[PDB]
Amino acid sequence: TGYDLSASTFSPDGRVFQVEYAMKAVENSSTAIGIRCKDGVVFGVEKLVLSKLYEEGSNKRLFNVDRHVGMAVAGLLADARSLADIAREEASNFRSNFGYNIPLKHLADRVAMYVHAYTLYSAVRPFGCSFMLGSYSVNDGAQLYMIDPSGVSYGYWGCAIGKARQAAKTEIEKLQMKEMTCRDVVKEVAKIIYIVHDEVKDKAFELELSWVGEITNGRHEIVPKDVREEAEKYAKESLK
Amino acid sequence: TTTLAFKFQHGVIVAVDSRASAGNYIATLKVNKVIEINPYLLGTMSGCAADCLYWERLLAKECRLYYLRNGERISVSAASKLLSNMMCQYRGMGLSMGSMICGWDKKGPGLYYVDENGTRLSGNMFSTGSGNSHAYGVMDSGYRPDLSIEEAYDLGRRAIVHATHRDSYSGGVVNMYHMKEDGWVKVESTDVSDLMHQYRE
Amino acid sequence: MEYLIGIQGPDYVLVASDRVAASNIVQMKDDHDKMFKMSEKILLLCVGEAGDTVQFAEYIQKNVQLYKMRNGYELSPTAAANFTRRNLADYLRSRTPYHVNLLLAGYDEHEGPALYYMDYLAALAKAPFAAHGYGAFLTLSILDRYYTPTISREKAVELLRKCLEELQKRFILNLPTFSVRIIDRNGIHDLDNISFPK
Amino acid sequence: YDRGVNTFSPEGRLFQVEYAIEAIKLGSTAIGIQTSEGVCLAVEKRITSPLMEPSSIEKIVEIDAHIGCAMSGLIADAKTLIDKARVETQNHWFTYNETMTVESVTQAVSNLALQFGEEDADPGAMSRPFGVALLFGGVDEKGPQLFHMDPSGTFVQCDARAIGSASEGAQSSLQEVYHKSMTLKEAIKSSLIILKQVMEEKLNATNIELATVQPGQNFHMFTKEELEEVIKDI
Amino acid sequence: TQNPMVTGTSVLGLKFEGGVVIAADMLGSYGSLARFRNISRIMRVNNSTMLGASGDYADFQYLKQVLGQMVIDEELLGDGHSYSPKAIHSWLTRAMYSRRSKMNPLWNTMVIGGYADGESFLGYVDMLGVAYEAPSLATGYGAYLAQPLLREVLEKQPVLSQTEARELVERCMRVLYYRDARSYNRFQIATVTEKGVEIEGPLSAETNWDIAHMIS
Amino acid sequence: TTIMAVEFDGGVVVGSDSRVSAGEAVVNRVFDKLSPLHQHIYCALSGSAADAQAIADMAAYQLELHGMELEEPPLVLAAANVVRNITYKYREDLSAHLMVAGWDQREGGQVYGTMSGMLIRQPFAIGGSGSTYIYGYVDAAYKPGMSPEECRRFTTNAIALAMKRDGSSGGVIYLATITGAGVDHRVILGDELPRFYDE
Amino acid sequence: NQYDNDVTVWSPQGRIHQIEYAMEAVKQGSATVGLKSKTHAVLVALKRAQSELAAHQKKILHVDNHIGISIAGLTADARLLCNFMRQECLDSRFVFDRPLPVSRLVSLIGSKTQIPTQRYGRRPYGVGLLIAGYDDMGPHIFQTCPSANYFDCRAMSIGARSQSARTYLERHMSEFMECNLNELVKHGLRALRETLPAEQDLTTKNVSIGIVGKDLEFTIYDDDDVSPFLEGLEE
Amino acid sequence: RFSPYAFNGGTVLAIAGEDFSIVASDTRLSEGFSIHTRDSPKCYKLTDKTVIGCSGFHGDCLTLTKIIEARLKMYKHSNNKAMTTGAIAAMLSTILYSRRFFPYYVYNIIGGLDEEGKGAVYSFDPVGSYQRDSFKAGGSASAMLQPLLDNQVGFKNMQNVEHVPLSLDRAMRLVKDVFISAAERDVYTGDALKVCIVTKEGIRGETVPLRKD
Amino acid sequence: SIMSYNGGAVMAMKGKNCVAIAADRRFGIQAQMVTTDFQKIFPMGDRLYIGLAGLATDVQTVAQRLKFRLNLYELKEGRQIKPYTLMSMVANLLYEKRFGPYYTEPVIAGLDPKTFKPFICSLDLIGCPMVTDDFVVSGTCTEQMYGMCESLWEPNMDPEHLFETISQAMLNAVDRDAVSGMGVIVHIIEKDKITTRTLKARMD
Repeated sequence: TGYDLSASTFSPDGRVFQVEYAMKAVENSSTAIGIRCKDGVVFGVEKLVLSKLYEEGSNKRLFNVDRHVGMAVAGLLADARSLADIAREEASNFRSNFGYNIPLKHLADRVAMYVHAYTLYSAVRPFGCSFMLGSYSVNDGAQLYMIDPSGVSYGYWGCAIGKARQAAKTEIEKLQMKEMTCRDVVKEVAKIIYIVHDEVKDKAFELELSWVGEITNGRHEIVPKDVREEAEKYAKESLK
Repeated sequence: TTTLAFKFQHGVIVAVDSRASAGNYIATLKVNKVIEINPYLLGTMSGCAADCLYWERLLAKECRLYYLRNGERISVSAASKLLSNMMCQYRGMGLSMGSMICGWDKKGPGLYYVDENGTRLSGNMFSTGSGNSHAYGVMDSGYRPDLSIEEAYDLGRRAIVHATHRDSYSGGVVNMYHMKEDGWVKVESTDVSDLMHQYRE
Repeated sequence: MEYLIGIQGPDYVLVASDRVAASNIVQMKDDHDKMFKMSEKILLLCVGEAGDTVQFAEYIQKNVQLYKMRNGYELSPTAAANFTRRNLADYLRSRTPYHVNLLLAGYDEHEGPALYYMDYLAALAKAPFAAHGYGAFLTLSILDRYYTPTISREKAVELLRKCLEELQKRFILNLPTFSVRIIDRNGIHDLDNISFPK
Repeated sequence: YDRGVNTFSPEGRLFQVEYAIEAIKLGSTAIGIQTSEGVCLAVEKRITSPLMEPSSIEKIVEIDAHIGCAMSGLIADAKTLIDKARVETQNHWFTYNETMTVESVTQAVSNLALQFGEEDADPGAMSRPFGVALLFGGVDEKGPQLFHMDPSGTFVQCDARAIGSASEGAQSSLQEVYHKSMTLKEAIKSSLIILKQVMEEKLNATNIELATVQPGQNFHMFTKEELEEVIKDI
Repeated sequence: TQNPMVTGTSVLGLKFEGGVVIAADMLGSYGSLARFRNISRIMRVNNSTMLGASGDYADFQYLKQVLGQMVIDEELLGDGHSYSPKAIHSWLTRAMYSRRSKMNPLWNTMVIGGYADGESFLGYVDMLGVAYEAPSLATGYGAYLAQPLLREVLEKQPVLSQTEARELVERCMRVLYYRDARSYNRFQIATVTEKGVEIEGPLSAETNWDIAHMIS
Repeated sequence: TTIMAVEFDGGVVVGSDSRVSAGEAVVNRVFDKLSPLHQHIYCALSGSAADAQAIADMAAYQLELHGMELEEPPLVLAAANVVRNITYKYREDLSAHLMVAGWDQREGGQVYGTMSGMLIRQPFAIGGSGSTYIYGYVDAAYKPGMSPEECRRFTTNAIALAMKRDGSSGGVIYLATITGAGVDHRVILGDELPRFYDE
Repeated sequence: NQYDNDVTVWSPQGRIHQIEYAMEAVKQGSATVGLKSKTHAVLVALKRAQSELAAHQKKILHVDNHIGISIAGLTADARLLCNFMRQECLDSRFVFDRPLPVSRLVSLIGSKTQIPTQRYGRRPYGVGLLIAGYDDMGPHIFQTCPSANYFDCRAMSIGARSQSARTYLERHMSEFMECNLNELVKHGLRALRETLPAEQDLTTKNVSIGIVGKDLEFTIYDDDDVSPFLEGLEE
Repeated sequence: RFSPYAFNGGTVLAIAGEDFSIVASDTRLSEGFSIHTRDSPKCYKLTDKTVIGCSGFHGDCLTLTKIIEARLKMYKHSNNKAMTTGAIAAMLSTILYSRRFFPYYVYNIIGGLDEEGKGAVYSFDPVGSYQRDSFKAGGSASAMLQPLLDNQVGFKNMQNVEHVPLSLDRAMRLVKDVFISAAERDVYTGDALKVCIVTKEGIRGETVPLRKD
Repeated sequence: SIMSYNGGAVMAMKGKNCVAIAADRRFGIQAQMVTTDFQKIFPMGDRLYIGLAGLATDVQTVAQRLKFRLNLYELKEGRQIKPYTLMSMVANLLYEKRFGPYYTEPVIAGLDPKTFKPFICSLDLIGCPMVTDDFVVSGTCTEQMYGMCESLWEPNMDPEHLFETISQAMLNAVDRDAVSGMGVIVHIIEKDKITTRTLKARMD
């Protein structure tokens, strides 16, 4: 038909299929989830082990955009690291401009505007990656935003990206996440990770968890191995 | 710095001092000022030493690219004009280079001069450097195009030795290079002072 | 300072120039040719800064040769001077100003002989005779007395020598040898090079 | 057509690069030989009519005093590289004041082979791949060396290499005539044997050009005199 | 160059066993005026290294924003690496050298201390780009005053403890306050050790004015 | 040219004079040197009057954008770094010096001197050609925990003292009290300037 | 069909065929293998000759004193990118005056390969890389892809018939950590054997290696030092 | 305003022996009348057979050395071999010319052994002119070092005396004492001495004490 | 300054139904005179002329660029230019050079093509157009050319009284200028015809 060839050419129904196909590439990526509470925001990501030949800590899926701003990306890892440095340039230029840390709503806007700029031009291609952006502050509080390949940000009490999303979002709705504390939320995050992954296609994986909130003193910090193993044992109590 | 060249029946003779000084201190006495471009083509140096070493090798680069291209063994006239044009674009930026190009071609043993501002000249007898005016005197006296091979060496020898005696920036050992149809050849390298002892007696 | 002179006869143009090229306290080249040939009947006389004299005049030399080859026929004397002025005026405000003084000598099959005066500021004015350098003050005054439109080249060359011998008397710089040529219907004709067996 | 010069094949290879090697089969045959006594180069003038002058045909060009070169494939693309290779060779002596190793000669030229593109380039960018194959012979501190390049830019040290239309049967013939210590003069004999077999015309003194480089002698082109003495030895 | 105003004061640093002490005055100076009496002139870089400077403090805050974000960007990367005290000393050498070729040099004099893997590092850079490594360093008139004080101790006792170092700093902070008109009373003593950088708050020193009675 | 700001519990009091004189002649004897960058965010103009008015609009252009994107009043620290980077980067062609002060819902009243290209927080800040002579009063007479009435008099007494000693300062005192409930603008006529020792 | 003409146009499944054709270009090159211990790192490179008379090509490129790399893919695409890798490493010693971390170099390699993808008209770099290096944290084996993806690795084998080597790399992975320099060469050359045909196996002419270590800088071996390394290894 | 250059003092010596090449310089780094440190080695080892001295403005001595070391790797990676002493000298000549309008302020001295095993001493200038000589000097004491090496090493101005080619045993003691005499009359020289001797077997470093004044 | 290099003088006076413009013939460099035939007035087309003075480099250069815009304007429009329109054209040509401005003081004189109306104007180095109801002059001696035309000018003058007035103003004022002299060219622009005359002047 030739209508879906370029993003600058509209479909007969008034849509851009090039942006839609970039979203279908995100559905093949591994699952990553996050939840915000009064104490902070808890991150988790399923990092698939491709081979035993890879060193521990390889293919880190927990991205740090800014001191108070964490990020988890599911999609093409080439466009992921691209936007990763670009999002850091926007946060660095912000502090080079206004002299403090950019709020999460203002950062999600500038990044999403940079994502939508490539959907207009036919000489470039849109991003094939989708990601969530958490933050915490004493004036704002725990905040969680997700940006799609089309460059639109939505506020979320919780979100799930990658292959399995709607299934993980319903499990979060079954229990109130607001009054919980990040110590109890990571217990549910690891619980959902074990529910999402079964042995059918994928073989093995590793739990990559991250915290921001009162426990981390409002700064983006990875979860240590000691607490990670103890958080797994809390999920090892059930599985079922 | 004293550099001189002249053409006659048997070809060009290039004579130069060896001494280059900075301020009151002599940097090196043994400096070889004559630039070797082609087997039959011979350059010189004047003024700034680095400006000569840089640009004369570009001329040697152009002369070799020419002989590799058309194989015509570039004439002294074409070499002197290409060297002058390269100094014209940077004129006013502070580049100071003197030089003289010597060699034989189908026309004859041409002798040319290239200044820092792009002045290109042609004639029988040229000299450059801080002691150029001291060279013009001895060279002009007792000179004719009919001078032989041996008589011209005595003229070129006494030219540097008596000129470097009156100059504080000129000295070292006399390096004199005769030019022939096949190519230039090294004649003699002798200290100025050692020749001063023979002239006083 | 180099010297130039020119004279417009009824059918002819008589020009002369000094052949000396000097640097510092010495005269390096006394036979140097200051005369550049723009076309068959069109010559050029260029003096000025030692660097701008040869460089800028060679630009005019080929630019005139550009026109003659493209259209198959050379510029007229009037067309040549007006194109050389624009070339000098364009580089006036550039970062490489050209200090030159030019005399354009040429003959036309219709308007006849033409002589043109040009300064370093690219101001073109037609004159029956003109001169450059500091020696222009000691010479042109003689032309004011002896010039007539009906003069014959035989007397003009004699009067030209009388003007140039003044350069060996009052004018300080030596300038031993002068080059003299004439332009007419029959083309460029060389004249005896002025020599002073001092 | 319906593609760019940068479009990959379903097998992952550039069409423009594939067709570039296929165009060398239309060029002129030149056979280089590397020996312990030097490097031998031979090429045919390919005269299709007596009206042409053989002096205008130079298929063996001299990069440096001890470094020679050979030519085949498209003529238009080679004259651009022969000049560029010379300039970089002198830029070496202008910088390091030494003779460039023939391996670095192949290295500087191989850089400009795949630079071609369309978008994100300068006005000095090339549209189409080189249709020329080159042979760099020469002698250096490591002795006589003979190298070869293709349109893709790959340079490989070779004991013997043949280029042109006849390179198919000539390269297989070089393995037969080349054994161990065979000298330059013996390689010249075997060069004329293979070259006479692969050409459609008759071998003559003025029909082919022969040039050799030696460790004790600069790269030298044999004139009509010496060429008559070389062909006589057949 | 043009006109910076925002002048600084001297900075001192020295090596001792298992750590580095760097102290500086908190006073900013405008012309002959003492204007801002509360300023932090000592900046922490990660755990194991520390930075202080002199000259234009407005250019120093710009070096805060440049070097600070670059250091934070590494903490954001989380690759397991930290800038070595030689790396910060090396980057400031070229960063200050790059400003001379553009004819826009920043007025400043910086000192890079640090302790990593048992290696005590103290280093010096300058607007002019002069860079080296010495066991005791000072800026401004400190190189004239506090530098020979520490050289005499390092020649007699190359090994100094943490207590002996701070006692010598206060004695050097005491002398610098006397003979430097542009110095100031309140200063901060910051010490990097195996536990990391620890910056003490505003401090002072007991002065001996008995010369007043000895002259009169 | 005299500008002054003093922080207190409920807000800040930012004063200025009305005198603008280019050279030795007064261009306008009544002028407001306080240019609003936002509702509660103000900027005290000083230094070159031509360069200060240009930065005030370039600062307002950036602050209105940052304010509308967040849909909330920008922090006082945000408005100060805008003036600073415009000052520090363009200090080649811009000799102006500004004093940023305002109120936010985070830390309340804040006063940030942007002069000379640096940034620092102060309880009270003074600037201009006349602020050099008032250092004596503002240092000694400053007491912690002053009522809003005392802060209005403390700010007025120091500005009126500068207007006496500074030849480039005069006119009427402009006071702006920036609090959480709004901003009050008052003008002190020449008769209401506090009288000091006259001899 | 018409979606393979360029990189920018997405397939209806959201895939770029030109990136796939670039990833299949790397598998058409020579087969090289590399591994690291808790101390040293060894890169075993297979050299091919264009013809029988031709000398073997060089698959090893020296980058930094502690860093080395093997190239598999289009030769010239490696060379332009090698000029980029060496420039960044020279810039590291030009600016930081320290050896560039191998993880930071590979991150710059991907950024260079991310530039051509998102823009129309510029082809991605179709060369793959197996790079190794030693730093304060020990040796590291990294692999890159023309898709710009890069991974951290204990040991890898790239090129054709690499799984027979990777299967060998899985079984002996436990030993790779505690072996010393002489054993890493024995396991490295025996790992290369599985990528090789059943006729031509091991000759010091077409087989070369390189080694980096704790205090040992990266050093390239060709024939003289490789001959005793092949001795005592039974295939 | 801004002064782009300042004289940092120091002295560098190089002498070419028959089979060897010796290069030595002091450790003293001082600007103006003040001492920055008493240990600041100027001698930098490029390759095994080549050692380059740097005397001049210290900021240009650091940057220019890092630029040379960067081009050393460009060569070796390309040419699969180390640069000869003569190749490094002619390289920096074009490096110093690239700045011809804003020249680096430094005095460079390169020394080492050539392919024939003979010492090659190369003295430079900020504009990049160079020459080969048996022995050269540089720095603030350059005027002091040259006459002593003319008589002792060069055997000049001596009538009817046996001329013995330079020996390593004497070459060491001549380089030591000329600096001992230099540290006396040179305010910019002293506090330590570092001697780097490049022979056919390898480089051998030495340390000699000097007066602390 | 630079305007005093070549000197020069230009005068234009408005009569009743006609306008007259005059300028001298002298061309010289400082103390060195060159030629007597120099022309300071160039035709702008029917009943419209323009004077030029100052540095002769810009006199001949701007005259080109004015004829550049003149012919292009006349070829595009089917009617002749009005003298008021040309005044603003010179203002744009001099203002676009505001950084590099040309050195000259153009003087435009002519008749309104409408019916008989005379129009005059002059500009400055800065390119400021000005319209006067009496006369306009420019040059280095312009201070001298004022007093002649101030007293002698009348509200309405026939071609008989106009030529006699402008000629005496030139001969008297130019004789007191060292860089001006050597003949005066006077142009009379009437409704019916155009008269050109060369006055007898001292050589000095």
